[PDB]
Formats: sequence, C-alpha cells, structure tokens
Amino acid sequence: QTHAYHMVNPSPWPLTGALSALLMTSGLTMWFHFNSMTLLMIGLTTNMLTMYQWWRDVIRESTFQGHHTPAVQKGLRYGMILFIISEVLFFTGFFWAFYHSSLAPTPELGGCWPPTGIHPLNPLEVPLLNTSVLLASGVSITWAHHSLMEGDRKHMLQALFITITLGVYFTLLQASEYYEAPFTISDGVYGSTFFVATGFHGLHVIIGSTFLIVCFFRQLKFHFTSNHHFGFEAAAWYWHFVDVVWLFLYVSIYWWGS
Amino acid sequence: GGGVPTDEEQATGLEREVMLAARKGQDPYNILAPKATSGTKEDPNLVPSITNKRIVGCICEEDNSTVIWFWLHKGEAQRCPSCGTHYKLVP
Amino acid sequence: GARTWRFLTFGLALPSVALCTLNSWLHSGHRERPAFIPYHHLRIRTKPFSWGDGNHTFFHNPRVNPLPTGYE
Amino acid sequence: MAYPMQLGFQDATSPIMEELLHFHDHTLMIVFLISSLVLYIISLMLTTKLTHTSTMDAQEVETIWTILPAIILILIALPSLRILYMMDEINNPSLTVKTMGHQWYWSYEYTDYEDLSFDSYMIPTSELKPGELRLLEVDNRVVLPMEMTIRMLVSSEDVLHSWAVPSLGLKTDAIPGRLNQTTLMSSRPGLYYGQCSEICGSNHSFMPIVLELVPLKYFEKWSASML
Amino acid sequence: MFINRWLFSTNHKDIGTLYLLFGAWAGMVGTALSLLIRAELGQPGTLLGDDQIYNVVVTAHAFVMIFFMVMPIMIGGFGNWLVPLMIGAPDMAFPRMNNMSFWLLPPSFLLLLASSMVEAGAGTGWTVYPPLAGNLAHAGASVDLTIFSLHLAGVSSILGAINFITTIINMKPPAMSQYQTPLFVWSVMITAVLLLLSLPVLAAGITMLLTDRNLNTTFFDPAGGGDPILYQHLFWFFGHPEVYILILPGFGMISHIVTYYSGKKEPFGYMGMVWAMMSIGFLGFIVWAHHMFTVGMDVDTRAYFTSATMIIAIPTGVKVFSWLATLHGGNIKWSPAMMWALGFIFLFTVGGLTGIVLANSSLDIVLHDTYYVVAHFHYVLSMGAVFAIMGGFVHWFPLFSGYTLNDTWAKIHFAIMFVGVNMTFFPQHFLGLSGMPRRYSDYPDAYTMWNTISSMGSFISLTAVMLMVFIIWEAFASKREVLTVDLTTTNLEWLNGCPPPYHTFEEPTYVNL
Amino acid sequence: YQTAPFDSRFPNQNQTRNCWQNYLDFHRCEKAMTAKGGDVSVCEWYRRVYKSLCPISWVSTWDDRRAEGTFPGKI
Amino acid sequence: FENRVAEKQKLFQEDNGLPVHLKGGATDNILYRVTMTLCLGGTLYSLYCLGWASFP
Amino acid sequence: ITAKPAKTPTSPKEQAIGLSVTFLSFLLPAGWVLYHLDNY
Amino acid sequence: YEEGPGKNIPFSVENKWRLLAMMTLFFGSGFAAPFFIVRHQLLK
Ligand code: HEA
Ligand code: HEA
Ligand SMILES: CCCCC/C=C\C/C=C/C/C=C\C/C=C\CCCC(=O)O[C@H](COC(=O)CCCCCCCCCCCCCCCCC)COP(=O)(O)OCCN
Ligand SMILES: CCCCCC/C=C\CCCCCCCCCC(=O)O[C@H](COC(=O)CCCCCCCCCCCCCCC)COP(=O)(O)OC[C@@H](O)CO
Ligand SMILES: CCCCCC/C=C\CCCCCCCCCC(=O)O[C@H](COC(=O)CCCCCCCCCCCCCCC)COP(=O)(O)OC[C@@H](O)CO
Ligand SMILES: CCCCCCCCCCO[C@@H]1O[C@H](CO)[C@@H](O[C@H]2O[C@H](CO)[C@@H](O)[C@H](O)[C@H]2O)[C@H](O)[C@H]1O
Ligand SMILES: CCCCCCCCCCO[C@@H]1O[C@H](CO)[C@@H](O[C@H]2O[C@H](CO)[C@@H](O)[C@H](O)[C@H]2O)[C@H](O)[C@H]1O
Ligand SMILES: CCCCCCCCCCO[C@@H]1O[C@H](CO)[C@@H](O[C@H]2O[C@H](CO)[C@@H](O)[C@H](O)[C@H]2O)[C@H](O)[C@H]1O
Ligand SMILES: C[C@H](CCC(=O)O)[C@H]1CC[C@H]2[C@@H]3[C@H](O)C[C@@H]4C[C@H](O)CC[C@]4(C)[C@H]3C[C@H](O)[C@]12C
Ligand code: CUA
Ligand SMILES: [Ca+2]
Ligand SMILES: [Zn+2]
Repeated sequence: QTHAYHMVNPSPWPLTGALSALLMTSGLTMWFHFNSMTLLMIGLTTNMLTMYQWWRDVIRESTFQGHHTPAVQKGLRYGMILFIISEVLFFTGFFWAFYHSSLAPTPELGGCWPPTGIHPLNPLEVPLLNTSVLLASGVSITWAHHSLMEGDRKHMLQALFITITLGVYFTLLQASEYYEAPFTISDGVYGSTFFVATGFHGLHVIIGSTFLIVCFFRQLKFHFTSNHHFGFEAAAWYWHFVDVVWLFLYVSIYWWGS
Repeated sequence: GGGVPTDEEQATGLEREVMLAARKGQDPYNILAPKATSGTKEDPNLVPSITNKRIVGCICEEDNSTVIWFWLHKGEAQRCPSCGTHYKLVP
Repeated sequence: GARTWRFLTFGLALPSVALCTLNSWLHSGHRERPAFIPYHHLRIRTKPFSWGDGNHTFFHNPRVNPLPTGYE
Repeated sequence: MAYPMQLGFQDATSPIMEELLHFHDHTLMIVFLISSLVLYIISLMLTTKLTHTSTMDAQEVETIWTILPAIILILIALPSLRILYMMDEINNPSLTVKTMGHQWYWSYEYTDYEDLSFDSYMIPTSELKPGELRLLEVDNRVVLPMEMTIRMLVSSEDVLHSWAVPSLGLKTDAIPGRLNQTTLMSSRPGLYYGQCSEICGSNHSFMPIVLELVPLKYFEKWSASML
Repeated sequence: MFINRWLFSTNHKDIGTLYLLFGAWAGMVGTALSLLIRAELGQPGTLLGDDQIYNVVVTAHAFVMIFFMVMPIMIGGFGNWLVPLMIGAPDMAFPRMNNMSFWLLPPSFLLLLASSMVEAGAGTGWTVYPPLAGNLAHAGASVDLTIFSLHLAGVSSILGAINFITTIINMKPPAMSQYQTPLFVWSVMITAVLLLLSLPVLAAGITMLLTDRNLNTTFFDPAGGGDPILYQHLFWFFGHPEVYILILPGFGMISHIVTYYSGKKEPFGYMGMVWAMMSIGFLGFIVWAHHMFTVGMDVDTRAYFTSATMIIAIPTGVKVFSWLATLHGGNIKWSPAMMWALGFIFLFTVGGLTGIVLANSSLDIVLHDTYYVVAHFHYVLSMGAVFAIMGGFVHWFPLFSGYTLNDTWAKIHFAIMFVGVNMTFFPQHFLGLSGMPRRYSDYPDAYTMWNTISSMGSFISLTAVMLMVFIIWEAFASKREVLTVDLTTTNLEWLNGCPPPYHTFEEPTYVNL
Repeated sequence: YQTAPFDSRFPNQNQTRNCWQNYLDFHRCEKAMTAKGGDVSVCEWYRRVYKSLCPISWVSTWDDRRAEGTFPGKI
Repeated sequence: FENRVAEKQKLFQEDNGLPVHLKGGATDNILYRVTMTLCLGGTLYSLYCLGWASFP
Repeated sequence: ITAKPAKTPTSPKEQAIGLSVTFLSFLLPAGWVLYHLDNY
Repeated sequence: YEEGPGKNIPFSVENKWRLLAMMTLFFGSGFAAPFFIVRHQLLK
C-alpha cells in the first residue's frame, strides 16, 4: 500500500456486537413480558466482552502496530464529532418532550407546572452541588490535557484522577437524590420527563467516567505521547458533552421547571 | 516534570514511516497533492508508481467539477484525452 | 498552560465544590412528608413493574414515596 | 356518499367544500400541465439523431427553472391560504354537538339545553334493510338542522379516531384528552356519510358517520323525542 | 476462509454485496406483504380477518420496504460498493464498524418477524401512534419487538452515516475538492447527514413509547399530563427527513445513469444539482407537520407548513430540468437502465406534484388518511425509489459480478413492471378523491371497480418480480464475462475492471493541482 | 342562550382549555356564593357554557374527583 | 511503573500472520471462544424463546 | 458494454426450466396457504 | 481470497442447477414467509 489509511484485519466483533444487540433487546422483551432476566444478562455480558475486545484491538492497532497515521487520526476526530452530534439530537427529543408538557400543562395536572401534588427538589441544594462538580471536572480535565501536551506524566495522572473522582461524586449524589426524591418515574409526565432525561444523562456520565478510567490506565501504561493521544481527546470531548447536557438539564428541568 | 513519551521515542509502524519521511520532505504515502508542471511533451507531469501503471485523474481547468480518469502505463508520455496534458510514469 | 489550568482547578473549581458541599450539608436533614392524596395523574400503574411485587418503583423510598393506596 | 366508478370529489354539500372543488380544479390543471410538459420534453430529448455533447452553460436557463416554478407555487398558495383563513373565520354557531370516538362506534352529545346523548353503530351487513349501503349505515344518525352554522367538537375516550364527512369538507382527529373544534353548515337536507379516518384497531373499517340534515322544526322535535 | 470473508468482513465491496443480498430478500418479503394487502382489497367483503391481521400486514409491508429493502440497497449496497471506488479510496473510514452496520440488520428483521408471530401482531401503521400502540390497546410483546427492531435498524444507519460522512470528507485524493466528487457521492453524504440528525429523534420518541408501555411513564398518556400529539411531532421530525433519505441516493443514481446513457462526460449543471440536494436536505427538516394537518394545530402554523412544504418544488424542479438538459443532445443508448431512469423522471414528477396538492392544508383536510396519500407516496417510492434501484442494479450488475444481463429480458422486465405499478396506483387517486380511507380491510361497495383494477395491477408487478429473479439466475447461469466498458474516463468505479479486485486503490490515484 | 359564543381567549381548533376554564369558573363562583350565603344563580353563565362545550365523561370524572378530594385544579 | 510499550510493539508486529484479535496469544483465543459461544448459544436460546412466545 | 460469449450457454429449453422453477417457487407455497384459508 | 467473476460472492455459481435450487430456496423463503405468518395468526 502507498496510501496512509488503515486496512483492518477481518474481525468477529461486529458480529458479536450485532448478536449482543439482539440478545439485549430480546432480553428486555423477555424481562418486560415473560418475567425472565436470562437473555438480558447474556446480552449485557456479550456486549461488554465485545466492547472490551474491539477497543483493545484499536489500542493494539494504534499504540502497538502504528496504523494511526495523521489521516487515520483525522478520520477518528470526524467520527467522534459526528457521534457526539447524534447524541445531542437524542437528548433534543427528551428536551422537546419536557418543554411540550411543561409549557402547556393539561387539566389532569391541574393546568399548572409543576403539577398539583409534585414537590420539586430545591435547585439550590444537591442539583447546584452537582453543577459545581461537573463544571469543576471540565476544569480538571483541561489541566490533564495541558499536562499531557507538556509531557508531565504525574500531573496528567493527578488531574485525570480528580476528573474521575468528580464524575463518581456526581453519580453518587444523583443516586442519593433518586432515592430521596418524593416523586417517581410513575408520577405523571413530571416524573417521566425528570427521570428519563436525567437517567439517560446519568448513564452518559457513567459511560464518560468509564472512558476516562480507560484513559487513566492507558496513561499509567505509557500509551499516550505528548502529541498522539486521540482516545484522551475523544474522552475529553465526550466529557464536555456530558457537562453541557447537564447545564441544559439544570436550567430547563431543575430551575425553570421548578 | 516529565515521563510522557514523544512520537520520536515511541511512534511505530506506518505512523513512524510517515513521520520520518515528512522530516525529509518526502511523501511515499501520497498525503500531499502533487504540483503540475507545464504538461508539455518536453515537460510532462511526472507520476511516481510502485508498479508499471497508475490511475491519473486530470482536473483539466481550475474549478472543473469533472475529473478525467485513465491508466497511465510505463513508457512514452500519454495525454489527457480531454485537455492533452502530458503525463509520464516514473516507476 | 497546565500551570494555569491547575491554578483554576485548585483556586476556583474545587473551592466552588467545597462551598456547594457546605451549602448542601447545611440544608440536608429530612423535611416532613406531605399528606397523601390519591391524585389520578400520579402513582400511575398501566402495567405492573417487572420487579418486586409489580407495584414498587425501582428506587422506592418507603419514607417519601406512597403507593397508589398511600404510604406503607 | 361515493358512487361507482367515481373519479373526483363527492359533490359539495357546504360552501367551503365548493371552494375546495374550485381550488382542486385550479391545482389539478397545473399538475396536468407540468406532468404533460415533462413527458413531452422527455419525448423531444429522445427523438433526434442530432447531438451536442460538449460542456453546456447552466446559469441562464436555471433562472427560468427557479423563477417560473416560484411564480406557479405563489399562484397555488394565494387561493390555498385564502381558503385556509376562510375556514378559520369567526362564524357564531347556533348549536354545539360533541362526538366521542370509541372502539368501535361514535357517541354524540347535544348538551346546549338537555342531556341528550346516544351511541351510533354500523348496521351489520346481515341486518341491512333493502336498498341500504354496506358498511355505511348506522342505527342512530346524527340529526342536525340544515342551513345553520353548527360547532362540532371531537374527542375520543380510547385510542385515536378521526371524524370525517367528505361531502362537507370535514376531517377532525379524535384525540383523548383533547377537544378539537370544526364548523359544519349544510346547504341542503339529506344524508351525508363518512368513515373513521385514523387507524383504531379491529373495527376501524366499521365505525361510520351518518348525518341527517332536516329543517330546524324537525330537529327540535327529534331532539325532544331522544331525551 | 468462508467465515473470515463473509461474517468477519472489513471489505467495502463484500459488505456492499451482503447488503444487496439482504435487501433483495427483504424485497421478496415486502412484495408478498403487498400482495396480501391487494388480495384482501381485490374483492369487497372480508378475506383474511378483521382489521387487526390486515393492519399487521400493512405495518410490516411498510417497515420491510423502507428499512429492509430501500435503505439497505441504496445506502448499504450501492453506497458501500460505489462511494470508495468513485473517490479512489481503499475502503471506508471504519471498515470494521461498517460490518456491524450490516450485521445489525438480520437481528432487526428477526425482531420484526417476531412482532408478527407473537400475540396478535403490531397492527399500528408504520407510524406506531399511541394510544393504539400503547399497553392497553396493544397489550403484550408485539409493539415492544417492533420498537426494538427500529432501535437496531437506527443504530445500524447512525453508525453507517458516521462512516459515510467521514469517508467522503476525509478519504478523497488530496487534490479533489468536494466540488470534484460525483453526484452519487454528494447524494450519499447528504443522506448520511439527514440520518445522523433524524434517527436520534425517532430513537427518543420510540424510547418514550417503550417506557409508557413498560415503566409507567406518561409522555403520551393524558391521564399523566402527556399528549399523544407529542409522539406524532417526534415521529414526523424523523419521518419527513426519512422520505428524503429514501429518495436522495436515487437522485444520485439517476444523475449517473442519465449522464452515462446520454453519452455525456458530465451531468448538466453540476453545482445546481449539489445546491438542489443540499436545499432539499435542509428544507426536509422544517416541514414535518404537513403529516398533522387534521390534528387541530393553529391556522398560522398550518399556513407556515403549507408554504415551507411547497418551497421544496423549486430545488426539486432544478434537478428534473437538469436531467432533461443532460438528455438534450445525447447520443441516447436505450439500455434497460436508461428505461428505468426515464420512467423515474416522469413518474417521480407525477408523485412530487400530488405531494404539492397535499401540501395545501385546506385540501389535505379532505385528502388526509385517504388513498390519495397512498397514490402520492407509491408514485415516489414504488415508481421513484424502486425505479432508481432497478436502474442502478441493471447498470452496475456487470461491475459487481463481472457478468452481463440479457438486455432483452431486462427490457421485458421493465415493460411488465411499468404496466403493473401504473395499473396498481393510478386508480388510487380516484379512490382517494372519492374518500376511501387508509388502513381499511374492507370498503363500501362504490369503491369496488378501482380496488379490483388496482389489485390486478399488483399481480402484474408480482410477475415482474418473479421474472427479475429468473433474469439474475440466467446471468449467473450463462457467465458472459465483461470485456470493455465505455466512458471510464468519467466513471472511475469501472476503471479497475469487472469485478474490481478485493483491494483497489492500494496505490492511490495521482491528481495534481 | 342558544350555545356558547366565540371566546377570543380560545380562538383555535383546540377547545380543551375553554371547557376547563368554564368548569373551574362555575365551581369557583358556586363556592364563593355558597360561602357568603349569596345566590349560585349568578354562576349560571359558566354552567351553561361548560355544559355546552365539555364532554359528559370529563364533567363526570371531574365531579367524582372534587367529591374524592383528588381534583387537581384550584377551586 | 515502567514503559513496556516497545515489548508490546514487538509482540503485535511479529510476522506470524495472526489477526490482531488473536495476536496476544492463547488468552485471546479463549476470550474469543467464550464470546462467540455466548453469542451463538444466546441466539439459539432467543429463537427457542420466540418459538415459545409464538403460541398461547 | 462488450462481453464474451457465454462460458456456459443457457439454451431456450434451459431458460424455460429456470423460469418455470423460479415462478413455481413463488406461486406454490402462497397458493397452498391461500387455497387452505377456509380451513384456517 | 479468490478474485474474479463468480468468486466475489458468498454463494457458488459453479453449477447453474445447484444455483437455481439455492436461489429458489433463498427468494422463495422470503416470499413464502408472510403467507405462513398470516396462516399462523389465523390458526390461533
Ligand atoms: C419503499 C416503500 C414502498 C414500496 C416499494 C411499496 C410497494 C407496494 N405497496 Fe406499499 N406502502 C408503503 C411503502 C411501500 N410500498 C408504506 C410506507 C405504506 C403505508 C403503511 C401504513 O399505512 O402504515 C404502504 C401502504 C400500502 C397500501 C395501503 C394499505 C392500506 O392503507 O390499507 C397498499 C395498497 O395497495 C400498498 C401496496 C403496495 C404494492 C402493491 C406495492 C408494489 O408496487 C410492490 C411491488 C414490488 C416491488 C416494487 C419490488 C420490490 C423488490 C426489490 C426492488 C428488490 C430488488 C432486488 C434486487 C435489486 C436484487 N402499500
Ligand atoms: C420517496 C418518498 C417521498 C418523497 C420524495 C416525497 C416528497 C413529497 N411529499 Fe410525500 N409522502 C411520502 C413519501 C414521499 N414524499 C410518504 C411515505 C407519505 C405518507 C406517510 C404516511 O402517512 O405513512 C407522504 C405523505 C406526504 C404528505 C402528508 C399527506 C397526508 O398524510 O395527508 C404531504 C403533505 O404535504 C407530502 C408532500 C410531499 C411533497 C410536497 C414532496 C416534494 O418533495 C415533491 C417535490 C417534487 C415535485 C414538485 C416534482 C418535480 C418538480 C418539478 C417538475 C418543478 C415544477 C413543479 C411545480 C412548480 C409544483 N407527502
Ligand atoms: C444515577 C443515574 C444512572 C441511571 C441507571 C439506573 C437504572 C438502570 C438504567 C438506566 C438507563 C437510563 C434510562 C432508561 C429509562 C429509565 C430509567 C430512568 C432513570 C432511573 O433510574 O429512574 C428510576 C426508575 O428506574 C426504572 O424505572 C428502571 C428501569 C430499568 C430498565 C431500563 C429500561 C431500558 C430502556 C431501553 C433503552 C433504549 C435505548 C435506545 C438506544 C438507541 C437506539 C437507536 C427512578 O426511580 P423511582 O423509584 O421511579 O423514583 C425515585 C423515587 N425515590
Ligand atoms: C453501565 C454502562 C454500560 C453501557 C456500555 C457503554 C459503557 C462504557 C463504554 C466506555 C467507552 C470506552 C471507550 C474506550 C476506547 C479505547 C480505545 C481508544 O481510545 O482508541 C484510540 C482511538 O480512539 C477511538 O478509537 C475512539 C473510540 C470512541 C468510542 C466511545 C464512544 C462512547 C461509547 C458510547 C456507547 C453507548 C452510548 C449510547 C447510550 C444511549 C487509540 O488512539 P490513541 O488513543 O491516539 O492511541 C494511539 C497512541 O498511543 C499512539 O502514540
Ligand atoms: C435497547 C437496547 C438497544 C441497544 C442496541 C445497541 C447496539 C449495538 C451494540 C453495540 C456494540 C458496540 C461494540 C463497540 C463498537 C465500537 C465502534 C468503534 O469504536 O468504531 C470506531 C469508529 O467509530 C468512531 O470512531 C465513532 C463512533 C463510535 C460509536 C460507538 C458505539 C455506538 C453504540 C450505540 C450508539 C447509538 C447512539 C445513541 C444515540 C441515538 C473504529 O472503527 P473501526 O472500523 O472498528 O476501526 C478503524 C481502525 O482504523 C481503528 O484502529
Ligand atoms: C453461562 C451460560 C449458562 C448460564 C445460563 C443462565 C442461567 C440463569 C437461569 C435463571 O433464570 C432466572 O430465574 C429466576 C427465578 O427462578 C428469575 O427471577 C424472576 O423471579 C424472581 C422471583 O421468583 C423475581 O424476583 C425477579 O423479579 C424475576 O425476574 C430470573 O429472571 C431468571 O433469569
Ligand atoms: C451458551 C448458551 C446460552 C445459555 C442459554 C441458557 C438457557 C437456559 C435458561 C433456563 O431457562 C429458564 O427457565 C426458567 C424456568 O424455571 C425460567 O424461570 C422463570 O419463569 C418461571 C416459570 O416457572 C418463573 O417462576 C419465573 O418468572 C422465572 O423463574 C427462566 O425464565 C428461563 O430463563
Ligand atoms: C399472491 C401469490 C399467489 C398467487 C396465486 C398462485 C397461483 C397458485 C399456484 C398453484 O398453487 C397450488 O394450487 C393447487 C390447486 O390449484 C393447490 O392444490 C390443492 O388443490 C389440489 C386440487 O384440488 C389438491 O390436489 C391439493 O391437495 C391441494 O393442496 C396447491 O396446494 C397449491 O400449491
Ligand atoms: C507512584 C505513581 C507513579 C506512576 C508512575 O509514574 O509510574 C503515582 C503517580 C501519580 C499517582 C496517582 C495520583 O497522585 C492521583 C491519586 C492520588 C491518591 O492519593 C492515590 C491514588 C492516585 C491515583 C495516585 C496513584 C499513584 O501513586 C500514582 C499513579
Ligand atoms: Cu375509529 Cu378508525
Ligand atoms: Ca376483501
Ligand atoms: Zn485534462
């Protein structure tokens, strides 16, 4: 070959991933309707195995085999931006649902927002703390990025550890707020919009934290150079996305919706 | 405050080949667009190849949307069948 | 620079988190639960939940989450 | 109702349906002309051995291709939006009737004065009386006064339905938790038929609408007799 | 070796071939569903059952034709085969992720066939509106299996969109600007942008439907303060872009076919064609509520959606006129592919024009949820999208296979299909204007003549579909190997031979500035 | 009184809030009159309008919920 | 910790014809076999579950 | 396009067999189901 | 991997009669499926 692009070795992970999607969806069907978690637990297991081996192989191809030329790296940058755009439009659907319900509250709610019988969380208590936590994590991840570009291994690891700690703190605070909330997902469209929008956000925080932990262990193993570290850049972009979604949730659901 | 490898230390495989060739001003992996000559029979466009034929696309005039494609073979210079521009294979 | 972003991490960002942690700390402690009223737009049950007895939400808190029939 | 081998709209029973027929005539002339011109030009491009295969300049001709369609669209939109705003105009109804969609029948409520309500079900094929229409007759028709502005309000007590009467130009979706309004005015006495116009399950095909348009005095006596 | 090649592929051509095989199989399923519809409608009275089994068939017909036939053939099949060859790229940007876009489709299809086998099926319409699609009126697993089918198809297409956009932006020769890529490549890039933005909104909406059905949410349930109309907005915000996704790759194939069989080096008005496709893509996001003119929205909202919808005729007309101007002065070759393309230009124009009729909210009151809508969309889908697929299939079959079709059989095929689709759908205009509703298993007696003729049409189309299978068999059975192909100087995908080697452009093209 | 007149507050196809507002207004009026020992006859207009516009099942359900203590509107 | 990347670069560039998903050695084969066995076996179980759910 | 003569020519008789088998593969199973609708 | 006509496909075209059987089964199964699903729904 005399181009710079990556011809990938034939791989089983696309098929295992597709079958994991069949097992998770047929598994959710079996859980919702036939009172059984068996297929779902097989699908989640095969999905985790597939993700692990697929991304392991991308690290082998890049760090170990040198297939990530600038042209390949530029493709991955576009791929991650486009993926983030698709996730923004997914959240847009949930914001649309929220504004539709809250701007024109129906007679069943008492014709008011919040609905009769809903006692919202105080946005100045744990939700404000959660806001400070994710904003702080956007600062610490930026410190980590600069440390890596400047060749500073110890400060990169410290800044990334702080970022992950804050992601975990957010997740534990949200778990506690879920438990303490006097309203539930079954509390009409208020509970529906609140828990589905914040719940998909929480999942994305867990995904983003996991991505940052992968970057932490790769950094511990010296995979990143001061100039070549796309996995870290992608995790940082994803992490900023999770921050920005939170700020929109905070202003929309917790503050303006209270 | 150090401990992060450099590309110079740790880049490998094709990434390293591209890095080292670029330091030398060389483009073995076709990252850059070649600059045209006058394209006469005396001053043909020189087309590198690792084999005895390569596809050429000729953008005959600036901003043409239509690219003209043809195999250029080792031997005497060939002409773009649209604009007559000369190309010569350098295997 | 890294130096500037570390300065912001320790000089602004983490102090903000500490102040908001103080603020949440101070306003914590259980507020009284409201009288139960069996409003038809709340405690929705169109299908049993796929866990427990079918009538408890996933992070049911007995202190503040009544069932359709009221507090446990 | 529709008749065998029908090509176009049911004859108009309301002034707005009349307006829709003339607007459809205007639009269809344009559709015919554009379809015909494209077919003709295709046939013209394909019927000569003469050739011209060198690069052709596009900008002059693209002016015609954009401006002439833009003018045609304006010539459709102007009468289109005149009719849209005519149907939306304030009218002052004499009567309000509600219809509620159900699986699979319509109920009607005339509650301006008395609590009058009833259910309207399709006549089964095996029970049709000689001369009656398969899948179109109901047991209890929606009796209404002719030559009077009527407010119809439409909702559902289950899934989506849609309340339609083509000869009056009516189709209003029946949505649970929502009260949709339309106006009905018949120029003529008679029987005017429609059918459920949103997929609603097993008997979607089998929950029709029959309006019975009569003079006010007859409507008043029917109303009293239905209490 | 067989498993490594066909289950573990990282090759754009083999993955394209898998998509074409999948889409062909899906087309047979969709055709059988269409024939069950027309068998019921071809005589008054009930043949199969009440509206439930009938609308399970209608629902499945639509999901199969759209998600399993058209999108996999146009995007997965023609896109994977042709896009890298037309830009001189050695494969797709993400050649392993490409394989997962393919392998998500068999499971998606399995979930749809499971939906129809369990309980009483999903008799909802392909729009899956609540509350009919909810857990009271459609209790049990069928609708949840349909939702999960759509989730897997959506992920397939979202990852495919990321792959196509990245490939087309990042993997051209360095001298080649976006304004030197072929129109088919533009048509796939624009389709991929529509998929990337539209499918996540569908995903959000059907996820809300899933939680209403299983987790006691009330997004769409008025008892909890929800609104069935919210579901319609979310669905159609996806659904209008979806129809542009179905046609845009067809427009790209028609531009290549008309150019090729006109003996031209280039389509007329390249930049106008690019402008037209980007304008259609953009306008396709701001018009969705033309699917909702009877739900009770405000008059000013109806006026806006009427006007914005009509605007799409302007860029679309530029494309139609530019195709005619491409024919103008051509050395016309009356190939089977050219016949498909000419059929497309005319029949797509007719369907586009009945769309303009429907864009008028005042007239749409009377035409909504009638066969007039069914006539409109089958002119653009069964005579537009399908004619572009058949033209591209007969045009590029020799590239993909290395063998030729029998051109006389292919012309016979075209003639039969042309008669059948027109006999099927033309009379549905009359049924619509006279008020026959959609999604009816049975109709008042007055509508018998046109339903009878329409059903006779559908049987002619079945004869065409059966003949197409025979024609593909006869090509592989006879093994006429390709020797020479004209116009390779302006059709790069042909320049590596028929079929091209597994690896093409290992040495990239030379293009200078 | 023939039927509910055009109300500029509710000029569009969706008349849900027109029914709701008149039901609330009648019951608020009835409560204000019964409280002072005044005359519910003053509330008649709101009663005629909500009876004209409101589905029987909506009124019936709202009445049931007022009696249960589960009506979510302020009266 | 120490930088052992060069040792992994040598292992993963060995000219042994192994695809990247098996090039780590015997552990890769085991994890592949576990993954594919759970996938194919789970898929057969999902088809049995359809068979069951297809009848009252 | 130009092409070689067929490597394995398919005679009119062979085409009649292929066309017949293809049509029967579509028609017989559907035919059996639709014939037996009354029984279902 | 094998290259060239008849070799870049997951099915054999070595024997036109075996191929006719495979194509018959392939396209015939897709066309038959909806009829058998309708039969299945009617027999509940
Ligand atoms: C791509 C989309 C598409 C296509 C092609 C078709 C094709 C056909 N459709 Fe339709 N149909 C829809 C999408 C489509 N349909 C949708 C979205 C609905 C609405 C559903 C709802 O209301 O919810 C619908 C509804 C619908 C109805 C209305 C049902 C009702 O309201 O009760 C009818 C009625 O006759 C009908 C009939 C047909 C017929 C006879 C064909 C025939 O023309 C089909 C003939 C066969 C083909 C055209 C070939 C197919 C195969 C290929 C092209 C593969 C080729 C192989 C290779 C390239 C190797 N369909
Ligand atoms: C490939 C698929 C496809 C395409 C491309 C289109 C294209 C268009 N569609 Fe259609 N449509 C469908 C598939 C498609 N549609 C489907 C499936 C449904 C039903 C969904 C369901 O309910 O299940 C539907 C429904 C639908 C409705 C809803 C009707 C209702 O349910 O009551 C409307 C409303 O405006 C609409 C309009 C249009 C318009 C204006 C275009 C325009 O893009 C057409 C533009 C083209 C032209 C106008 C022709 C060429 C132009 C010229 C030659 C220039 C000169 C022309 C003029 C000056 C007018 N269509
Ligand atoms: C701390 C934040 C992290 C969240 C993790 C917690 C739970 C499991 C996973 C959640 C994933 C995210 C969203 C899914 C939807 C619902 C969960 C919302 C978040 C949540 O956890 O909500 C809880 C309800 O959970 C429930 O019903 C539980 C429901 C569990 C089953 C989930 C069903 C999944 C639905 C399928 C998803 C489809 C994805 C589509 C992909 C796109 C393809 C195109 C709230 O508890 P509660 O007791 O009602 O009220 C609190 C009272 N004290
Ligand atoms: C309880 C929760 C369960 C749900 C499952 C999901 C959970 C966790 C997933 C966490 C994501 C982990 C991703 C790890 C990727 C590791 C591979 C990697 O980072 O690979 C990098 C390339 O990036 C790349 O592929 C970029 C790869 C990016 C992909 C990540 C996208 C996020 C995944 C979202 C998954 C589902 C979200 C949708 C939910 C609705 C390798 O290039 P460099 O880093 O430049 O190294 C090379 C240098 O060493 C050379 O000197
Ligand atoms: C109800 C339950 C339904 C859920 C069904 C779930 C569906 C499927 C199961 C998913 C299994 C995922 C397994 C991991 C896939 C990783 C893909 C990846 O990371 O792909 C990368 C490309 O995409 C990129 O970067 C950027 C894009 C990365 C996207 C990664 C994963 C996406 C998974 C879900 C996304 C849906 C989005 C939600 C919003 C609508 C790498 O491309 P490759 O071609 O591999 O390599 C190219 C080589 O040069 C690398 O060295
Ligand atoms: C590695 C491959 C080989 C391993 C194969 C996996 C074997 C697992 C089979 C066990 O099946 C389980 O049975 C439980 C009870 O028998 C179910 O709990 C169900 O019943 C419980 C109580 O009976 C409820 O509390 C739960 O909500 C409910 O899901 C559970 O769903 C289901 O998974
Ligand atoms: C590598 C291959 C992949 C491994 C495939 C493994 C398949 C075998 C799983 C065993 O099957 C289970 O049988 C249980 C019967 O005991 C079911 O119990 C469930 O159904 C019971 C019915 O009695 C109820 O008591 C409960 O809901 C629950 O225990 C459960 O659903 C089901 O999974
Ligand atoms: C919409 C797609 C389908 C369109 C129509 C297809 C045309 C039908 C083709 C013939 O199908 C066959 O017809 C036979 C009858 O002609 C059936 O035999 C049935 O009738 C025979 C004669 O009475 C008996 O001997 C058999 O046992 C009995 O199955 C036979 O099963 C069936 O395969
Ligand atoms: C001793 C070790 C050296 C790493 C190395 O250079 O190989 C150091 C450098 C940075 C350290 C990490 C960072 O200081 C951040 C964390 C600090 C906590 O107090 C312990 C865990 C924690 C995650 C540290 C673990 C470990 O001591 C690390 C990883
Ligand atoms: Cu009621 Cu359709
Ligand atoms: Ca029938
Ligand atoms: Zn040239």
